[PDB]
Amino acid sequence: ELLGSDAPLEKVCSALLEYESKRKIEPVWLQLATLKFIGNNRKLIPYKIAIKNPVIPSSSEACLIVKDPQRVYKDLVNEAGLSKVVTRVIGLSKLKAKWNSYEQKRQLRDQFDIFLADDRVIPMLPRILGKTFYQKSKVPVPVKISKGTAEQLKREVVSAYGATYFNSAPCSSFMIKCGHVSNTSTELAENVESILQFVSKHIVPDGAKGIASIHLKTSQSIAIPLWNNPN
Amino acid sequence: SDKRFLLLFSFLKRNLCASVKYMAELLNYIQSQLEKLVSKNYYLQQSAKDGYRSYLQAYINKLDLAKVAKSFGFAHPPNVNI
Amino acid sequence: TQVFKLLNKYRPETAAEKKQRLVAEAEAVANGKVSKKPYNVKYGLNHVVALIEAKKAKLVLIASDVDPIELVVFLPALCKKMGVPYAIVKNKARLGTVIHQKTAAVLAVTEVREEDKNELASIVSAVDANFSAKYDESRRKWGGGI
Amino acid sequence: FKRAETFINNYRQRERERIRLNRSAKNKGDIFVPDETKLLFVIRIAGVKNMPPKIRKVLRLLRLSRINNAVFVRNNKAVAQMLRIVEPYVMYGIPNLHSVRELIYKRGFGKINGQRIALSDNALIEEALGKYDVISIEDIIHEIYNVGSHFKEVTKFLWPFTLTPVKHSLMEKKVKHFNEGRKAGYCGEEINELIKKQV
Amino acid sequence: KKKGVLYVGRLPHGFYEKQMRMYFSQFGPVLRLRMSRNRKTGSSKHYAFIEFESLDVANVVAETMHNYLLYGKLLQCKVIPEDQVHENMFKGADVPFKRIPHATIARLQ
Amino acid sequence: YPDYDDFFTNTVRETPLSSAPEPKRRFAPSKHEQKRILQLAYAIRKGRI
RNA sequence: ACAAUCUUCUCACAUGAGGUGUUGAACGAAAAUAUUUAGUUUGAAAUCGGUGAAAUUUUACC
Repeated sequence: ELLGSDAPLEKVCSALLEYESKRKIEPVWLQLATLKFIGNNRKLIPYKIAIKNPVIPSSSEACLIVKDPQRVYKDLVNEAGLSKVVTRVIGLSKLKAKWNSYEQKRQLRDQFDIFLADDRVIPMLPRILGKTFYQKSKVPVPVKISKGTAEQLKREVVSAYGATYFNSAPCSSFMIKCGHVSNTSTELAENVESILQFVSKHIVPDGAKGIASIHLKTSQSIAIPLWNNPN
Repeated sequence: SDKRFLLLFSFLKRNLCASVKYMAELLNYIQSQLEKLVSKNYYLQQSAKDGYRSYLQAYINKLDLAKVAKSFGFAHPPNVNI
Repeated sequence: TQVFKLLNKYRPETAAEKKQRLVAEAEAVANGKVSKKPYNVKYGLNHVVALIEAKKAKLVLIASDVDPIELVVFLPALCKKMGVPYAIVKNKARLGTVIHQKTAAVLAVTEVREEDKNELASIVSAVDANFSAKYDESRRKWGGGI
Repeated sequence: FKRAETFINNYRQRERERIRLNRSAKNKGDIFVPDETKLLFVIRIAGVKNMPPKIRKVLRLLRLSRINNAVFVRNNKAVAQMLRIVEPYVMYGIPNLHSVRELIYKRGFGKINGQRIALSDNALIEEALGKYDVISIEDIIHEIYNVGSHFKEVTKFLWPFTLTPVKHSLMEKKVKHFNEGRKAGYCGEEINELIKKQV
Repeated sequence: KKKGVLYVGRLPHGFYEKQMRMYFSQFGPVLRLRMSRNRKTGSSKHYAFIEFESLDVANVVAETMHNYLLYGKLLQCKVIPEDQVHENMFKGADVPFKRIPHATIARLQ
Repeated sequence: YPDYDDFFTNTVRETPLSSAPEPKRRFAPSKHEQKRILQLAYAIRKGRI
């Protein structure tokens, strides 16, 4: 309805799920085209797109890079009991020094699943990580833990787990992860609508008017157009 | 031969005499990271060195000893007798 | 100079520093009151020769001009035997200043912090390529006769 | 000779300097504008071989064509911006009246007819600065500290000072690249103490 | 006499076309120098080919800077015999490489 | 003056030469500095240092 | 002088708007349309592959 005064969703999402099952998890990515450049340059920061149905599995291990000292955050993780999810916390200084080489950085990357970062540390994270991390489909996210409280960290971790991750770069079209094939069609449609609202709100400069084409597909599927701009 | 423990560590995580004691000591405490902790822990190192003594003695010229020690979590094969 | 650039990070604390530090703990105990392993460079002939045999040494640097050459003449063979990358650095007085002594017959790097673990690995491959890859065969020819 | 390392070090500095300029100019057109002083004091700590073209011109625009030169600047939006551009090369602060007094009275140098001329006679000051109501050395210091109408003319006449680092004790004459530990950036009134040591 | 051509590998980040020229010049005059770079963004490929007037001068460097630990990198340089030298290792040599801003020109277009 | 012959060192010996275990000295904080520290505290208490 | 300033946060008001930075090489995904773009392997590996600012040419991230 926001896009073109109509919402041809749900039925398209259900059909895509049936087609994927027939063509026998594969991620669900929505292809969006804009009439103008979304960004003037590459923006190496996450887009905290909160959705009802998360795309990050709950079994994924998380590493939360924090500002120094690491002991304060490490004590906080112990107090909050998030050690089941927060696998390892590394200070910013110890991140710069301990892991320097391309080989060491690669292992320190593959040793986890999701690498969350503090709000005050996400800026310098562009370096001290290298193209090994920032380009091999593992970008940090800006988890807000500046309050320094167990509840604040627990709330941020829950929100980060339940939110999608996107990183805009200077182009006209981009793909955003919407879910998995195993996810329910209704849940995927709700997530797709939520991302669309976020896309028009803080991504597309012209909102739904700036959005030219919208299509959905899997990693290897065909981008079936969900809706098109009538004007 | 140098990745026997790694396969068991991964499989156990996915599906979560002295040699049996050595496995439990590391599992409770938990490749270079594994080799670092043992070489930095006194009680754990004694168990690990004992574990290699039992396994090599239990099993002679066919096994790659250096890879066997890496399986337990030591940098180099210890000076075990037989 | 690259070898000694690293070595001069792991210089053992002087007898001046070893006291000024230990007084700080003493006053902390005397009023009201634990650490990490001290990282430095291993020196001394008996101590180092033991380390190679115990395979605790990552890199051995042998003073080139020890006066009774009996002391180090067996070292390159032993370090080759245990597979410890070694080099024969020029002059003992250079190795002496690293440890705050007049002279050192032999140094050895046994373990460095993770921060400099990459630098040591880079140096070790250089000593392999510049010292042992080169020469090697020339080490098996009778010197002199010029 | 020149080793292959120094060629690297120049490049690393040049890209390090160049990236700093982009972040300083773009997205950071904001200056904190040191307040409560119309007059600042700026000296050049060090320069980098194969200078960036931008800094090379700007330093000349501030008359700091050579190292260890000392120049007064009237505080304003424009001057502080150029100082912010060349910040990693200059130590700047707020001189006190006394510190400015000894600078002129011990290291003040004039530019009479365009040669390196010491401010040895008050007649020369009156001769070259009479029409701007500047007659004496004491007129110079009063004008400079007060930054009057003739402040621009006086600063044009003044030759930059040379605060070469002093080497007296035995430790200084031996430590390599000794510059009294001169950092780069804002130093508040520490520049006064540095001048007191230097003059 | 005989045109010596030299390869240098494992270039530390920085040892670029100008830095090599002002270094190898004191060894001897350098005529045509190219350093391989990325087609898209002009980023360094970290290996360059240089030419020397004589192979004897060309082999001079190959026995000094070979395995030259530089910034943690072991410089790899040795003489490449002329039988297999191609025509244009120096196509565009000594010329400031053109990196075109593909993204911005697309947005303007 | 024949060329040097290495009839023993041509191979690399994987095991450490000594079999004895690592005494707990090399894992616990130094006892020798403890004598020095406690003697240092005593002088401070008794007013010698 | 293998040393140097790649940011341990800002603005408006709990919220919003920002932060400009990524070693190379190889196998590979089809889509939105020369930019993004699944999954991968590696020693920071390697051996041809439009625009000015200065004295016609000089730029080595413009």
